[PDB]
Amino acid sequence: EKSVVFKAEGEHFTDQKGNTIVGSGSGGTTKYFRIPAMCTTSKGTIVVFADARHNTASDQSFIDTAAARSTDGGKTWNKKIAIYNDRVNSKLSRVMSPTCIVANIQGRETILVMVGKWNNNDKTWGAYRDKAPDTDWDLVLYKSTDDGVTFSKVETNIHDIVTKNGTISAMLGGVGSGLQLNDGKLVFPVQMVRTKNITTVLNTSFIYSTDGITWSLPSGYCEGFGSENNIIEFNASLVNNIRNSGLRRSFETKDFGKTWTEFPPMDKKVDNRNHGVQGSTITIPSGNKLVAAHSSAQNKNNDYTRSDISLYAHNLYSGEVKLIDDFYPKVGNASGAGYSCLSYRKNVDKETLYVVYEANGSIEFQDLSRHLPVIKSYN
Repeated sequence: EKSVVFKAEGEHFTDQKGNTIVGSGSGGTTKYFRIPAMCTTSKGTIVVFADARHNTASDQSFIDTAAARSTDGGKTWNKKIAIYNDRVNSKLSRVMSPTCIVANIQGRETILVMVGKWNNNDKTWGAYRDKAPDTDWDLVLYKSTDDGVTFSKVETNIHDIVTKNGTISAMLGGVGSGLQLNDGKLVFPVQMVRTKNITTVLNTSFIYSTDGITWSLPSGYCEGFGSENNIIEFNASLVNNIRNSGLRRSFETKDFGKTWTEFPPMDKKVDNRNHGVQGSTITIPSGNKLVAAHSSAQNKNNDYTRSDISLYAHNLYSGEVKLIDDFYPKVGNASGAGYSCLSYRKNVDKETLYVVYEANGSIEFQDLSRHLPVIKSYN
């Protein structure tokens, strides 16, 4: 059913040399975890990434990307650091905010994980709009081809395509999971901070690739809102589902990212109340139809506590929405709360629906597979 993936003030990681990472949690533990991202492989293996915010919950702090791996259905976890920050700034060096994909890349089952990287910036990324792109920023990609046991950097052209665009100060994945399309294409939802001269500070889009090495940006942009977002594939559309204060937003592109229009079955269907929150949106088959499963916070206190992280089903045909399970029916820690990531898989005849989420500085896991008949029937 819950397991603890990463325990606030309860984990000890080691660095590249094998020396302990002394955090600010009791006993020198990692203080806080945020921003979970998960996938399930063809082997049934569960891999969960999260920020290991060793000293504090702040975004502007010393952060590595942790990875937890479970081969027993989420009962127990082997943990390590998958991506280390550059160790320039003991206060501020960070790799953060993962987005992951499990994919068959030219036959090879691969886990991709993409994180933003900063070193000396002491402010949030929206503060740095003078350069194309910001010199402190990068966006790095790591892969595993051994079922999540080891990760290695992927050399990409992502920094170059941002520079060539000329109107982007920084870019980040949409947070949680990206996707592999029916044709094989790899797609990461993205968020971007535009250069100062652009009237809109934030936009949403995606990057795409065939091999995981060479990526492309489409020519268009979607409106940013609170910019964290996921994409689903539905007929010859890509459909996003975007954080926004109040009602979540959803747009579709029928021309592979040149133009976006509102997608009625999801647009303004879930309310996250003041400030908004990241949410996870995926598809689940039901016969030759699809249902969208979505997780985000009800936010009953209308603030940064982001209470009641809940699973919804969206009927992609009728536009009906319903609450499936309030799986974290608790007031969150306003230092950083509310985020989640879903993962659905059918391996042979075994269908699984898993979630990970933020829980008072820890990351928890639940097996939500018992809900699948209810979700699938929502067509």
